[PDB]
Amino acid sequence: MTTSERVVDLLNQAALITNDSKITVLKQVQELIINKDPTLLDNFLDEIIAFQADKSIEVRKFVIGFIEEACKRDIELLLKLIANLNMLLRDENVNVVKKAILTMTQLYKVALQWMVKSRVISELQEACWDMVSAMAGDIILLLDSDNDGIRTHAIAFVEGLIVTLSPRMADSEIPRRQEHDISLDRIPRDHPYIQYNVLWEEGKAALEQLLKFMVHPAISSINLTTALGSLANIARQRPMFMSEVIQAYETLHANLPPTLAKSQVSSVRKNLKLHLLSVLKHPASLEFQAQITTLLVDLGTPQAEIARNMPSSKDTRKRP
Repeated sequence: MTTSERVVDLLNQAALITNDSKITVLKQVQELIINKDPTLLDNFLDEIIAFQADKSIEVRKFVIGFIEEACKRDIELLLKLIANLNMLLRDENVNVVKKAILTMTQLYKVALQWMVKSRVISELQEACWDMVSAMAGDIILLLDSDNDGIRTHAIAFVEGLIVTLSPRMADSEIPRRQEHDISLDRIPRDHPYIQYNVLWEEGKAALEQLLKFMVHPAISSINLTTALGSLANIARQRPMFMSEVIQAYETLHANLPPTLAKSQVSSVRKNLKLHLLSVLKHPASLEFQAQITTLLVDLGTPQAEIARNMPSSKDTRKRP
């Protein structure tokens, strides 16, 4: 039999399976149509995406994973799949929403790169970009979700948006796995459709929302630690924001969330110290030495540990 005949038979078998193990069969189809004969991907998209209607949380999560892989194989498929992802981002179940956020964190930067590479933007591509951008705005809003886990996942998406929409500098410290991700400095200033200036303002607004979040009296301990992490990442990857990050740490420490300001205070302090020290280690911190040092002493950081993490001015040669 042929590959497409086997795909049909597998899909027909998946239809009879009454539990989450149908995902085994759907993964076999995914392998056949994404990896073994990629020309089939187009022809069987509707059949996999039909499972977004499955009552199983795990099967809907699988469909989100499939959309991510399909779009990483062929970014043009986002034209057909962004609506399906938008529906899953709005799923009734918080775990499906979380996975949809994780996938948006991978796909936003890829769709943006595709837009930037395109000099003529079709009607379909425009509507796709409109939806990607709306969904990004929607995830920013999820910083205010009633669900603790959704808030935590939204933080990471927002971190990624801020970094994506700001420029790399000579002393940006970029994780190797992210080396090839688009950043604002790679967006031509005269692209006729993607406007550099507008993206810059969006990235600054995203950071503004994250700084406000960090400092809010109702966030949870896991939200707090995740946001501290995200802001340290931003300070190191995008040192033009280091001032704003240090100030947010300052404001947090002066105004601890009342629910964490007694038994939990040692843990909050430790975590703030560890994150602040990771910022100090970066050579752009030397411009804010007095501020950082003061805050570290205030957190009870021993002088020796401050000294040990202090960069040498020699480390500032890349952008003094």
